[PDB]
Amino acid sequence: MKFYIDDLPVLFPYPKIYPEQYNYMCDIKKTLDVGGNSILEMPSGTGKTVSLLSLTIAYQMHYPEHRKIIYCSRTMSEIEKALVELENLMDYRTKELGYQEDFRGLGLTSRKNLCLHPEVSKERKGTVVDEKCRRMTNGQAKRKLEEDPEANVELCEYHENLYNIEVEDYLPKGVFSFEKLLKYCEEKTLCPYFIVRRMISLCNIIIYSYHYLLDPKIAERVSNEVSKDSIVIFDEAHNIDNVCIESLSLDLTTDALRRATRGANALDERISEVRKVDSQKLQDEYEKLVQGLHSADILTDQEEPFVETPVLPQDLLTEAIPGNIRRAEHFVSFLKRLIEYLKTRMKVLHVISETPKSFLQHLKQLTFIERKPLRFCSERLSLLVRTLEVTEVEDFTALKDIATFATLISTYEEGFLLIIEPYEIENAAVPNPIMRFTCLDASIAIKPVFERFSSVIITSGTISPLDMYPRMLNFKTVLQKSYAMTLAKKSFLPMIITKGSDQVAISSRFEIRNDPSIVRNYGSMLVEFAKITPDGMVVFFPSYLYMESIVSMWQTMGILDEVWKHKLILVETPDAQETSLALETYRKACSNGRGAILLSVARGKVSEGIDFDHQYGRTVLMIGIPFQYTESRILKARLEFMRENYRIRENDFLSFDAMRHAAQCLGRVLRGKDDYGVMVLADRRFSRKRSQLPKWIAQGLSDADLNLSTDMAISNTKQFLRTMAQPTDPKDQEGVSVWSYEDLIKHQNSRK
Amino acid sequence: GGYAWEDEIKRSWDLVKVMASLVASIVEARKKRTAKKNITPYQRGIIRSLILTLDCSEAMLEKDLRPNRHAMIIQYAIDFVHEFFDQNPISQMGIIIMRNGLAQLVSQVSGNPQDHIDALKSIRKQEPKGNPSLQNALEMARGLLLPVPAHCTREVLIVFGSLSTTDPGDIHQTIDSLVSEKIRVKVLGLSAQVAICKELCKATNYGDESFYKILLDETHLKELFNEAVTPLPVNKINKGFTLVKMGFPTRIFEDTPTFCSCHSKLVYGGYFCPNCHSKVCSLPTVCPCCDLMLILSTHLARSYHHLMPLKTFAEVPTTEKFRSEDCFSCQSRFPILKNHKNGKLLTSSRYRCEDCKQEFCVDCDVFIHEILHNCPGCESKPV
Ligand code: SF4
Ligand SMILES: [Zn+2]
Ligand SMILES: [Zn+2]
Ligand SMILES: [Zn+2]
Ligand SMILES: [Zn+2]
Repeated sequence: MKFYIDDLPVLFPYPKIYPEQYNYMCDIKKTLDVGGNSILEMPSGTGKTVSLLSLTIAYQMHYPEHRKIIYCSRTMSEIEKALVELENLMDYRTKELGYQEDFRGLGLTSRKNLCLHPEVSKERKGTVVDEKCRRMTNGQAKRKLEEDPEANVELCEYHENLYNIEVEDYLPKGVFSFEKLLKYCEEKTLCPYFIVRRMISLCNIIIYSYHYLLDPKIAERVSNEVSKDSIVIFDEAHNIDNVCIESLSLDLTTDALRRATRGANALDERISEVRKVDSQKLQDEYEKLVQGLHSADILTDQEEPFVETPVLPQDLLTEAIPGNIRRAEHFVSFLKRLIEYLKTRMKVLHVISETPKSFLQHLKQLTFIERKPLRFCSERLSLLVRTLEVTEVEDFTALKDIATFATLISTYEEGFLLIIEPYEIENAAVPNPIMRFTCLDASIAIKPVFERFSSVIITSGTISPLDMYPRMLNFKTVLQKSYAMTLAKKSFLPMIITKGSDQVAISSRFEIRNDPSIVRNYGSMLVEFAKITPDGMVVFFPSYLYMESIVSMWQTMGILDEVWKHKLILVETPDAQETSLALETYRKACSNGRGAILLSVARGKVSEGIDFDHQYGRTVLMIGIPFQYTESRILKARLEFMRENYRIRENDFLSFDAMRHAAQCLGRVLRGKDDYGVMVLADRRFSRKRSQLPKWIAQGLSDADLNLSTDMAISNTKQFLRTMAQPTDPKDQEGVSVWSYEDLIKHQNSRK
Repeated sequence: GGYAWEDEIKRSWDLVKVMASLVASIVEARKKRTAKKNITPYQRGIIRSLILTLDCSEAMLEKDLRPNRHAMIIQYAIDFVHEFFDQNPISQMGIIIMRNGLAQLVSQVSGNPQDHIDALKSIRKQEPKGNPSLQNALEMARGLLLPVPAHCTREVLIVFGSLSTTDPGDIHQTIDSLVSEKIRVKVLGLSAQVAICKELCKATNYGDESFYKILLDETHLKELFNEAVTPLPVNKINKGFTLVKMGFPTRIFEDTPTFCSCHSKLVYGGYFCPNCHSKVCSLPTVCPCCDLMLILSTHLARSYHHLMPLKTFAEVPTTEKFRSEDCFSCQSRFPILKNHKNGKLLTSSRYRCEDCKQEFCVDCDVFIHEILHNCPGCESKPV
């Protein structure tokens, strides 16, 4: 409908509206009018994406500032869902206003999801797709073909047609979801990737991952095209701290350094060949480096660095080269002795946990290498690779690795740590030493986002506690509130199972994963659930080796044979193509009434993004708490830094992370208040963690279900599914769970 | 911090914690009749062809319905066939079970209640087993409803107590074929809301989600049957507006037994077909000489009442002056039923009829509205 919040005409694309949705819109408009940070959890079920999209389009069109809108999600599954909801909302707004207004909206992802080249489309890696698409379109190949038309080098017609048509005429006005965008670019023979990369400054909305905002290696080009005074929305912003961690984290193995030695030797051979043939490119590169010209001063806009900048752009050094790495051979020797120093550093029999300052002091006392030449390592290496004009870059990837490590550990000294450990897996017979350069402070990658932008929306369906995140990230909110979603009848039934059918306490600790009693209890409850679940299951466990051991044990003991009678069994696979095939197989088996059970990682690919609405999720079997591996040294480093700086207890953060992964798994089952589904939690340690739960989840959890065994939980589920199968009374839900236009107007008059 | 025994006694005697009792039930009665206050003559499917799909599976061995699911469903299906032939005699009925992964047609489509009851009691003896498949049952129903004429409505009922169906092919193609063949489907599941059955009921019945019903207890199942006997209202876009040629046979009377045209057996009675003078055993049956739907006036008589649904009797306010002390149709004295002297007069048991302004009691209302189908007040009015 079309209603007013203050002076804002809101074109809601549904004939009805939830009350929680409208109070959410009131709070969001208050936040936008005030300006600043805000953390709000909007319960899953109720429409979240379309409501934000409606308020942002109303705010952008109506207000004379016309600030652009930034919408950051976690996966392009959710980005595509948002684009589809935006397509519906723009169709509604065009229908109501009678015209298609001036509006641009696109989603943003990698080349691998946006490559229409028929030859380079079967590659299993995005890196090889990027290196080929650069190789032909760095501009070196085009000018070579201009100079030599008989050259065997090839160009992508999809990119070359983009030069013919004007920038603003790449697409017609409106929204293009990735399916529609790929269909249009297939019809028009265009590259969608370069189109999206060129519409960043022109789109009213651009939707990209947290990687395209937090990780500077790809966000460096993105953030230069967006508006500083733009409204930013963080959707599903509950694992954004994890993304901030991996944005500034790094790992290297001894195979990587062996390939680094091989790449350094190949680079030495290549530079010897260049010095033999033509040293003029080396010469003018040398004088450009003497002049102090940086990489961006010499690299063209249509080409990218060979190794991307791993650090924040505000943390980069604006001064010239120190000159030690200015010559090509000098830089080659410099990087080779980097490789040998780090190789020497791996020969150790215990854990090394030292600060970057301690590492650089050990560096400067073992070799003569300073922080400042390392702070230009990636830039110098990328410039050298560009000026060498090497045809293949397959052998130089470990050079990217070592340049990234050098720049990352040089520029950064606080909030970071280096972990050198001899057994990368403790099950390996032969020692395989590892180094881990980790980012202790998760607030670093989100700090320039808060510095640049003014109005920030942080939102997850299941984020709890609300004040936990202003502690881990140094920012201040203007308001935090959690909504209790109201029901005519209780649509969701959460349980806690603490013991099996024989009242033996069940636990998912990794040391007791092979307990026959606990595994047998788990098999018993899943068999009974598969006997009583109508449509479909998703089942979450803590770890991948946990499914491997436990389904090996039930397949040995014949539980899964009995499961095969009722539902088709689907398991998450590390091959994400096979995992997506299993996912669509599961959805097909849920659609036709075949019945299916999905076994997944609670911290994995299926847990994020993928929603099990309606028949896709009816019972959410939570086997155990998805705790991380505590003995992993990186997690202990997390806990130590949080306790030292932000005064957060180790068990508190451990439990919080485990149950927030549990909660993001639980929130994928409800879409709409007509959707129903239970969230059963099978571990003895969930019983003490109700106070941490999401508030809409917490109000649905009764006192009687805090400690149940299998059988009365099964009876409660049976009664619940008999209850929600009944047709509800519209008079029971006419104005208390959903509002029409008249109910919303009446409540607006009551509030006034 | 002690054991469960060392705390306290249960105090079960103190657990029980302890004229306006009329209103506490009668306001519930108003709330129950609130859903039934809307009534209008819907055009419904009068000539019907029902396919009763029966689950015959290991899920029918479940110990939730007494004594198993199988016996209660088979006896309630016997009851359903009896009452449906008592309310819709001109219809043609086929019975099918779903057993061992194949849809077993246990009786052909027919207008004989007795043969279908015999088929049901024959299936009553056997043990339900196998994994049920919906798609086989819907394909069999599609086959058997193919010779059904355009005027006769194609209808299918399924009692699917299982939760999963294992189909040999795509069931959505079968759903599209049934929608294309204008076959309306109502599904009566026993355990939960199966999504494929929900989609089947929505698509086959023109977007209506109210045709997928799940019981709550023992009595609600019989409620599902006795509102399943009702003719379904047809959609406005359905144009099967035809004339149907049928004749009225006369009961022949003879002391000499003669060969009936249907069975070739000696029957003293019979009904001579007006088109070709052929005798049959039972009515309403088709004439097996000239394919004529031989009937009685009683068979269409049983179906007039759906076309004239009685408007619900509106109970008079207690404040307004009552018309008479006794009821109209049974002249039972209306109970004074005064709660107290301060409790005043509540729940006046007089049910007015809007077309005749005649009051009726509660027993008269609950007799006139389903057993009778006329208002005696509307008939005493000299129009
Ligand atoms: S130019 Fe576009 S279509 Fe061609 S390879 Fe690169 S991303 Fe793919
Ligand atoms: Zn006969
Ligand atoms: Zn005849
Ligand atoms: Zn009476
Ligand atoms: Zn009357």
